Amino acid sequence: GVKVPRNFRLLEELEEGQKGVGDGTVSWGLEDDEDMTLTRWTGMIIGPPRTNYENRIYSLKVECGPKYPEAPPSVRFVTKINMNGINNSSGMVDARSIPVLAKWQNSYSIKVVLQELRRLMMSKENMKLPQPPEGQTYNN
Amino acid sequence: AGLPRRIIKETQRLLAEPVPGIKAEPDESNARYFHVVIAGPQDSPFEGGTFKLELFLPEEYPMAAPKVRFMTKIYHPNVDKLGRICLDILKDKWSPALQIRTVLLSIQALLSAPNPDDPLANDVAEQWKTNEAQAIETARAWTRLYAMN
Ligand SMILES: *c1ccc([N+](=O)[O-])o1
Repeated sequence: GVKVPRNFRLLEELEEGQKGVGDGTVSWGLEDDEDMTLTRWTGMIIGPPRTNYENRIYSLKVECGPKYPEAPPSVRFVTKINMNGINNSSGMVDARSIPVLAKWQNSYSIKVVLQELRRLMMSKENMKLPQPPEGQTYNN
Repeated sequence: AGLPRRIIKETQRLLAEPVPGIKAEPDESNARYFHVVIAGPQDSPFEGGTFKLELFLPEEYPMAAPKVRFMTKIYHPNVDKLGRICLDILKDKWSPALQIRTVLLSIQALLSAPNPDDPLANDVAEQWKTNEAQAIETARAWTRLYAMN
């Protein structure tokens, strides 16, 4: 049961983010390339086809706190989105409402979180929600 | 149920016989993770500073090399903005005969003798090559700013 410490896990995620995964529909990287603490990340999700999110690039802020990956990261959309589990005024992702966060396991990662959010954009309860105008972002 | 003898040994020998200029202490939750402080070596622009380094012994150690990174900002052509280094003996030249100790005093040697000529040197290397006096003064400036507390 050898645990990889936070900082070395995040170094692994940095390398994976640079290499990219799958079809490139999610990506992640450090927000500040001088942040030795590896805390603040930028996430990207391409809205999936045949949903009201299609043909939009969503930017997110992902924060990996001191207990990551034992604890989930905090996530917020910067790009405005109407989606169950996302506060529609602030962009904050409610952990209790997104299963990967609510049921977080230490094997998960930033990639997993972003892939889950993209999968949930295809859900019946999200894919037909009418969206805010393209390109708008929340304040803060 | 526990750690390999080798790791028990290397740890205990570290606390009994530290490398001069290097403090190295295991983490309070993870017996494979160490918090290291390296003193800037004598006669370098890092002298008088103290530099945090973290070290991790992965599952396959010593088959696999230890992982290291600096966690104090440092101006050096072989240590990048995130504290990463490319030390031969941590990759291509790693072998189980080498120990943690070899790695630590080797990192101290790197601080003592920067190598801006390395293929994998970071973007600070050009200044080190072409205006070494200024690069060394900047290394001293960053030691004052980031490595004295
Ligand atoms: C390998 C990782 C970082 C460096 N560097 O020279 O900064 O080399």
